[PDB]
Amino acid sequence: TKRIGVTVYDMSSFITEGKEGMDTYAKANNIELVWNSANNDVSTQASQVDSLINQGVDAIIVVPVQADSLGPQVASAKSKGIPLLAVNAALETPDLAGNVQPDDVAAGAQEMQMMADRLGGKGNIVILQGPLGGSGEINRGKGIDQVLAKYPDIKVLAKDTANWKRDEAVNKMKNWISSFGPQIDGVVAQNDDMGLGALQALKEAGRTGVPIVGIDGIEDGLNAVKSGDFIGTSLQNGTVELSAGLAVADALVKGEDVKTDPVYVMPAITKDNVDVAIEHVVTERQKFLDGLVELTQQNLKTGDIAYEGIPGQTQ
Ligand SMILES: OC[C@@H](O)[C@H](O)[C@@H](O)CO
Ligand SMILES: [Cl-]
Ligand SMILES: [Cl-]
Ligand SMILES: [Cl-]
Ligand SMILES: [Cl-]
Ligand SMILES: [Cl-]
Ligand SMILES: [Cl-]
Ligand SMILES: [Cl-]
Ligand SMILES: [Cl-]
Ligand SMILES: [Cl-]
Ligand SMILES: [Cl-]
Ligand SMILES: [Cl-]
Ligand SMILES: [Cl-]
Ligand SMILES: [Cl-]
Ligand SMILES: [Cl-]
Ligand SMILES: [Cl-]
Ligand SMILES: [Cl-]
Ligand SMILES: [Zn+2]
Ligand SMILES: [Zn+2]
Ligand SMILES: [Zn+2]
Ligand SMILES: [Zn+2]
Ligand SMILES: [Zn+2]
Ligand SMILES: [Zn+2]
Ligand SMILES: [Zn+2]
Ligand SMILES: [Zn+2]
Ligand SMILES: [Zn+2]
Ligand SMILES: [Zn+2]
Ligand SMILES: [Zn+2]
Repeated sequence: TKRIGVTVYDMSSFITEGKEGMDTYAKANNIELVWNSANNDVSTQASQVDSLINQGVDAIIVVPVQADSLGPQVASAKSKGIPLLAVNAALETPDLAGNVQPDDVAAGAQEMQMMADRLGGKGNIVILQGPLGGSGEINRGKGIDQVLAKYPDIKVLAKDTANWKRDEAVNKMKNWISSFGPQIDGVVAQNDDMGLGALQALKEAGRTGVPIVGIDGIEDGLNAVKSGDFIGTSLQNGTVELSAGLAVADALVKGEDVKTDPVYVMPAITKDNVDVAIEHVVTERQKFLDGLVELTQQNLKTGDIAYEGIPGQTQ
C-alpha cells in the first residue's frame, strides 16, 4: 500500500549490507521501497528528493551526502505534508520529520580509545576520514579529538579523506607510506572500508602487524577483527539501523505516535565478541533477517535501536 522513497549517498558496504534489512522490513509491512543512490553528489541527491516529492510518495528517507544541504527539498516535502527523515547521517535543516542517527561522536571516541589502548598511549598515527562535510567525518572527528586530548604522546602525522572507499584509502595510504614509512605506528580509519584499504597498502609495502581500527563491523571488517588484521571495530549493523529508520517512517505515514529521534549506539567489537557479530552479519544472516521485524518493533519501544544481543549490550 505505502510507497517510501530512499535516497542514499552511495551503495557503500554499510548501505549495501543494510539494504537487505530495510527491504525485509518493507516486505513485512506492505511498503514498496523506491531505492535511489546519489553517486556521492549533493545535486544528484537533491534531484532524487525532488522526483520523490513529485511522485507523491508517502515518505522519504535521506542518507545524506553533505550535512549542510537539501534545505529547499526538506522544506518542500514538509510544505506538502510528506514526512522526510534523515537516517544514518545528519542534516542541518530544522524541518525533518524524523532523525534516526548513530552517535558518531561516541564511535569516533571509541575507535580512538581502542588505538590508544593498543599503543599504550604512545605512537604516531594516521587518520582516514569519511567525505568532508558529512556528519560522519565531522562527528567521528570530534570524538577522535576528545580522546587525543588525553594523550600527549600520540601524534597524528596526517589526516585526509578517502570518502568511505577502500581503493581511495589504498592510494592515500600509499602516499603516506612513501612520506613517513615506519614512523607510522597505527591507522585510525573512520570506517572499516578505509581501514581495509590501508591494510592492503601496508601489505604491499611489506608491512605486517601495524594496528588498524575501524567503524561499522561490515563483513570484511568483522573478519579482520577475527584474524587480528584489525584491533577492533564498532558495530553499525545496517540491517538494524536502516530498518529502525524505516519503522519510524512507517509510523509517521500511519499517523502513529513514535519516538522520532532515536539514537543508535555502536557496541565495541573485539576478538572477545566478534563471533556473535559474525553470526548476525556474515554466517547466519538469513536467520538474523527472519528475526529482524520483531527486533525492530521491540527496540522501537525501548528506544535502544542498536540492541541485537551483542555481548556488552544492555541485557
Ligand atoms: O556517515 C554515513 C555512513 O554511512 C557511515 O555511517 C558509515 O560508517 C560509512 O561506512
Ligand atoms: Cl557488502
Ligand atoms: Cl534485499
Ligand atoms: Cl545475498
Ligand atoms: Cl527486496
Ligand atoms: Cl570510549
Ligand atoms: Cl568506555
Ligand atoms: Cl577497553
Ligand atoms: Cl613514536
Ligand atoms: Cl613507537
Ligand atoms: Cl587529528
Ligand atoms: Cl577492493
Ligand atoms: Cl584493487
Ligand atoms: Cl584493496
Ligand atoms: Cl563487506
Ligand atoms: Cl565500554
Ligand atoms: Cl542475503
Ligand atoms: Zn545477502
Ligand atoms: Zn531487496
Ligand atoms: Zn554522544
Ligand atoms: Zn567503552
Ligand atoms: Zn580500554
Ligand atoms: Zn612510534
Ligand atoms: Zn583532530
Ligand atoms: Zn581494492
Ligand atoms: Zn596494489
Ligand atoms: Zn559486506
Ligand atoms: Zn542499549
